[PDB]
Amino acid sequence: AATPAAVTCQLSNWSEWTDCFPCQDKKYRHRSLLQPNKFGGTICSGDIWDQASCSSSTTCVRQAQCGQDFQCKETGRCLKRHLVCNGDQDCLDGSDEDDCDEDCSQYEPIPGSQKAALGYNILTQEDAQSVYDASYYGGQCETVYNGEWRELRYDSTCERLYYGDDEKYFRKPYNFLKYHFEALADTGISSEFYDNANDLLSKVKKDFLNELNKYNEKKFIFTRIFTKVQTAHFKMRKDDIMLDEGMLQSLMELPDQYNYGMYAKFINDYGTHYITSGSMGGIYEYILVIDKAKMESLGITSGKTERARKAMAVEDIISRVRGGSSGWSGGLAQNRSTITYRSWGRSLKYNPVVIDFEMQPIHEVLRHTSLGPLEAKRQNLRRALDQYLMEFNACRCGPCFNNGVPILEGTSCRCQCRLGSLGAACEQTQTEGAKADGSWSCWSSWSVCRAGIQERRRECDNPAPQNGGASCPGRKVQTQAC
Amino acid sequence: VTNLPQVIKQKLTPLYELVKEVPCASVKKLYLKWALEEYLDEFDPCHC
Amino acid sequence: VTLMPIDCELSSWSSWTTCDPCQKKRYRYAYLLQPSQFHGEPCNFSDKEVEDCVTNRPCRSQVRCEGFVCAQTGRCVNRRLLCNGDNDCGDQSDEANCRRIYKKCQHEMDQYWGIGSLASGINLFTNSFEGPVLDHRYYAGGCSPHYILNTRFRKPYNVESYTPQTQGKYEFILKEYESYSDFERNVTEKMASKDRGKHYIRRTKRFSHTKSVFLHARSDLEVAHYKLKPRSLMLHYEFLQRVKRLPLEYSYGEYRDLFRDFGTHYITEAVLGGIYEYTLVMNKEAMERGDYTLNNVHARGILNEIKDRNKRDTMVEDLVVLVRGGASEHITTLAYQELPTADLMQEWGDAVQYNPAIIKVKVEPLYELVTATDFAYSSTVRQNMKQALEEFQKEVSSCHCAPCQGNGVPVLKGSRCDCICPVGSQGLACEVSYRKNTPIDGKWNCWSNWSSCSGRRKTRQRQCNNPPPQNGGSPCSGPASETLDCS
Ligand SMILES: *[C@@H]1O[C@H](CO)[C@@H](O)[C@H](O)[C@H]1NC(C)=O
Ligand SMILES: *[C@@H]1O[C@H](CO)[C@@H](O)[C@H](O)[C@@H]1O
Ligand SMILES: *[C@@H]1O[C@H](CO)[C@@H](O)[C@H](O)[C@@H]1O
Ligand SMILES: *[C@@H]1O[C@H](CO)[C@@H](O)[C@H](O)[C@@H]1O
Ligand SMILES: *[C@@H]1O[C@H](CO)[C@@H](O)[C@H](O)[C@@H]1O
Ligand SMILES: *[C@@H]1O[C@H](CO)[C@@H](O)[C@H](O)[C@@H]1O
Ligand SMILES: [Ca+2]
Ligand SMILES: [Ca+2]
Repeated sequence: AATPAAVTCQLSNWSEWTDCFPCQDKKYRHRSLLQPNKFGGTICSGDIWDQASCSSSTTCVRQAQCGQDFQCKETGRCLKRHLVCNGDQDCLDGSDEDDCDEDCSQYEPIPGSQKAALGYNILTQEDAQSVYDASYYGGQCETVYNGEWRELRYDSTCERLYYGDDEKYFRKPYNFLKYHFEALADTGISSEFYDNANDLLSKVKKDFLNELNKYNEKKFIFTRIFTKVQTAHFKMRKDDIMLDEGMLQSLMELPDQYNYGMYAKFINDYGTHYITSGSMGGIYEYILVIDKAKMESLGITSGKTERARKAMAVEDIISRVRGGSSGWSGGLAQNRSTITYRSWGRSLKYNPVVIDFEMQPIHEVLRHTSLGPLEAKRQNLRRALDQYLMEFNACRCGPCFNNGVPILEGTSCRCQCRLGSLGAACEQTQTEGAKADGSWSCWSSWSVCRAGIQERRRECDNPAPQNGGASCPGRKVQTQAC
Repeated sequence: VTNLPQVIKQKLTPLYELVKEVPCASVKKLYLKWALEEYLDEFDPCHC
Repeated sequence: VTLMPIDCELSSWSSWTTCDPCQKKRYRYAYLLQPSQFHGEPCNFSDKEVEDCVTNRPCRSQVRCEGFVCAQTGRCVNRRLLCNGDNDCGDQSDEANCRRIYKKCQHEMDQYWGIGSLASGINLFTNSFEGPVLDHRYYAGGCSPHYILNTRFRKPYNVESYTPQTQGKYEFILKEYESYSDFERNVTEKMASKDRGKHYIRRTKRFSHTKSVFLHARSDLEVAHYKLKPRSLMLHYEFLQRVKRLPLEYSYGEYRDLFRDFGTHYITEAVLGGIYEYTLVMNKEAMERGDYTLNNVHARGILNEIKDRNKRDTMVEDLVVLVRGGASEHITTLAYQELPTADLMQEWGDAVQYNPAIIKVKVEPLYELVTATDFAYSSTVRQNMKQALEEFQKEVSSCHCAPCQGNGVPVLKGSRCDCICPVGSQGLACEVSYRKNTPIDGKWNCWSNWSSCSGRRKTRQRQCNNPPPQNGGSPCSGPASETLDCS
C-alpha cells in the first residue's frame, strides 16, 4: 500500500482590517483557508474569520432603514404594521407585542419545519444556521391536516380501542408555500444469482503414463433493496421570504464593497445553499452481495503426484434506516423482517426525516425577500461563493482508501473509511486486488483570460482507479464569461 | 358493505327531465334534450 | 460511464416589455433552452428579471370589494361571513371587533382527508401538485353534516362532492414457462487378429433447462371521489396575490412563475384511492455439456482417454411494489418484499380511508379561475395566461431531455432532468448494470412549433429515442405528425 501524505495545517498570513462600521461596532479580517490539513498532521491553532471591538467614524443609522413601518430596535426584523399587537411574537426583541388575538399556536409546527428552514452545505452535507425563519407566520393562520395522525388508544372506562385525536393538525410556517401530507411508498428489489462448474480430464498410456484433471466451482449473489416512504412533501416560497432574524442581521452586517471575509462568513454560517423543496419520509435501503469460488487440479505421470485446492468467500452487507424511532431504527438496522418493517413504519408517524430535496445557491434568497433588491451585496455574496466552492470544498481533502468519504470538518479534513481506521491505508484485511473508484480532483482557480476565452479545470482523479474500479462523470474543462 | 355501499343496479330517467327553476327552463328542457340526442349522436358506439 | 455532462442554458433575454400601467414595473425573460443533466451545472437564476417604472398611463385596478377587505391578505369576504366564528380572511381579520359572534357547526367536524391537498394546482407534465390555489379552509356558512363510516366531516365551499364511492379491484396473474432438452450420441468400433487389435468410443450429453415465473398482483382501492365546483370559486390568497401581480402587457416570465408556484391546471374531478401494485418477475436458466472419448491400439499398445463436463445455473429476479395511500406502519409492511398476508392488506385499506392518493383526475386550465369578480382587466390576464400556458407546456414537457440508459424515465423537475432508474440498473444516466441488454420504450423529440397560417402543421422524430436498438417495446402514444386550421 502507498505511504501516507500527512502535513500540518496552514492558514494564510492575515489580511488588513476592515474599518470600524457604525452599529456593528467591529473591525473584521480573514485568513484564506490556505491549506487545511491532509488526512494526517496537526491542526491549525487559528481560524478563517475575526471580529474585534472598535468605535465608529460616524453615528449609527436609525430604524428609518426599514422605511414607513415598524422595526424591532434591539434586533433585525422590519415588520408589516398588522404584526404589532397581533397576539403573536414576530421578532427576537418581542417589541411587536410590547406596550399594546391569534390562537393558531394551538397546533404544533409541521414536522421538518426546522431542517427545511436550515441552510445546507454541498461541501460537507451538513445543515447551517436558519435561512428561512422556521417559526415566522406573518399573521397567517394556515393549518395543514396530518395524513399520519391515526394512532391507537384504549379506554378502560367505556370499552373502546380507538384512534386518538392528537397530532391531527399542524400550523404551517409562512416560509413553506405548501406541505402536503399524502401517504406513499415505493420499493424496488432485485436478486441475481449465477452458479457455474467445469470439470475436465485427459489420459495417455503406452507400453509411459500421463493423467491430468481440472475442476472449477463458482457462485455469485447480488441483491439491492430500496424503499422510500413519504408522510408529506413540501416547497418553500420564492417571493416575500421572511429571513431568520439571525440571517437578517448577519446579512445587514455585510459590506457594500467586495471584501471576501464577511461574505465567506455568512456563507459558512447560513450555508452554501437553501432548501427550496423536499419530501418527508423514511428510507430503508438494504444491499447484500456475495462471491464464492473453489478450484482444483491434479497431475500424475510415470512416478510422482501433486494436488492443490483454493477457495474464497466474501460478503458485503448494508442496512440503513433514515427516519423512525431510535429503538426501532436499531431493530431495522440489525434485522430485515416483517417484524422490523412494521414497527419502523409506526415510528415514522412520529419521527420522519427529509428523504429527498431540491435547492438553490444562497444568494438567490435575497431577491425573493421583502427587503427589495440588494444587487451590490447579492453580487458580493455570489462573488465570494464562487471562491468558496473551491476553497472550503471537500475536493481538497485528498486520497481516501477503500472508497472512504472525504469531508472537510471546519478547518480539517477526514476520510471516513467504511472499514478500519481513517486516512491512508484503511485496509489490512482486504488484499491489494481490492476494487475502488477514481473520484474528482478539485477545480482550479479561474485561469488567465482573453476576450472570448476563460477556463476552469478538473481531473477525474490523481491516480487511476484501484484494480477494476469505477471513474468520475467525465470532465476536464469548464468556461467563463471573459 | 352495509356500512360503505355502492349503487349496484339502476333504473334511469333522462337528465333533461330535471331542469327546473332557472331562467328559460321551459326551453332549456328541450334544448338539453336535443343536446343529449346530439351527445348520443357523437357518443353512440355505432361510429366504431 | 460514457458521459460529458450538459450544463444549463437559458436564452439571451427578450426585449423589455413597456412598463405596465398597474404593476408599475417592466419585465424581461429567457426560454429554458437546454436543461441541467448528468449533474451538469444549474443556471436557473429563478428564470426572470424585473425593474421599476416611471410611466403615467391610466389604470382601472379598483375592482370593488363589495363586502369587507381582509386587511393582510387583500381577499374580500361577503358580509354574512364576518363574526360567523370562522377565519374567512386567512389571517382571522374578519372576526375582529365582533359585538357578538354566531356559531353554526353544532359538533366537531373533521376536514375530509387530503381535502387541503386537492386545493393545490398541478403541473400536469411532472404530474405534481405545486402550490395552493383554492381555499379549502373556507366554509361559506356550510356546516352541513356529512358522514363516512361513523366519522363526521366539514366540506370546503369550493368542493361539490367528497363521497366514499367505495370500490375495489384486485387483478392477479401468475405465469410459468419451462422447457427441457437432452441429447446423447455415441460411436463404437473394433478390430482384432492373431497379432493386432483396435477400439474406439464416444459418449456425449448436451442438456438445457429454462423457467420463468412471473407474478403480478395489483389492487386499486377507491374510497373517496372528489369533484370541485365548475366556477364561483374562492381562491387561496397566495395564488390571488401573484394573479394581482401579473402584467396586462405580455412578457412570458412573470406568467411562468404562476405555473411554477400554483401549477398549470386546477384539479376538478378526482378519484381518491389507494393502490397496491406488486410485481415479481423471474427468469431462470440452466445448461450442461458432457463429453467422453477413448481410442486404443494393440500390436505393444497405446490408450487415449478424455472427459469434458460443464454446468451453468442462473436466476435474474426483479420485484417492485408501489403503494399510494394509507398510514406509515401499514405502508412499510406492505412495502416489504413478501406478498402481503390479508390482515396487512386489511389494515392498509382501512388507513387508505384516512390518507388517499389521487388515482385518476380530470383537470381544467388555470385561467378559468381568473375572473372579472376577482381581478381588474381580467380578460387580458386570461388571454395572456392562455398564451403563457401554451409556451409553458413547451418548456415543462420532458422532450428536451437526452435519453436515459437502461430504459430510464425523465420527469424534468425544476430546471434539471434526472433519469429515474428501474430495478437492475444504476448511476447518473442509469448505465451501471450486470445485465447484457434491456428493451427500450419510445418517445419523440420536441415537436416543430408550427408551419405557416392557412393550414398549419407540427412534426416529430425519434432518432436516438427509438425502440429498435437492443429490441425495445412500443414506439408511440399519439400522432407522429399533426395538422390544423389556422382559425
Ligand atoms: C430477522 O429475524 C428473522 C427471525 O429470526 C429471520 O427469519 C430473518 O432472516 C432475519 N432477517 C435479517 C435481515 O436478519
Ligand atoms: C496575522 O498573521 C501575521 C502573518 O500574516 C502575523 O504576524 C500575526 O499573527 C497577524 O496577526
Ligand atoms: C468546485 O466545486 C464547487 C461545488 O460546485 C464549486 O462551487 C466551486 O466552483 C469549486 O471550485
Ligand atoms: C466529483 O465527485 C462526485 C462524483 O462525480 C460529484 O458529486 C461531483 O460532481 C465531484 O466533482
Ligand atoms: C441578456 O442575456 C444575455 C445572455 O447572457 C446577456 O449578455 C445579458 O444579460 C443580456 O442583457
Ligand atoms: C406538437 O404539437 C402538439 C400540440 O397540439 C403537442 O401536444 C405535441 O407535443 C406535438 O408534437
Ligand atoms: Ca406581534
Ligand atoms: Ca368569519
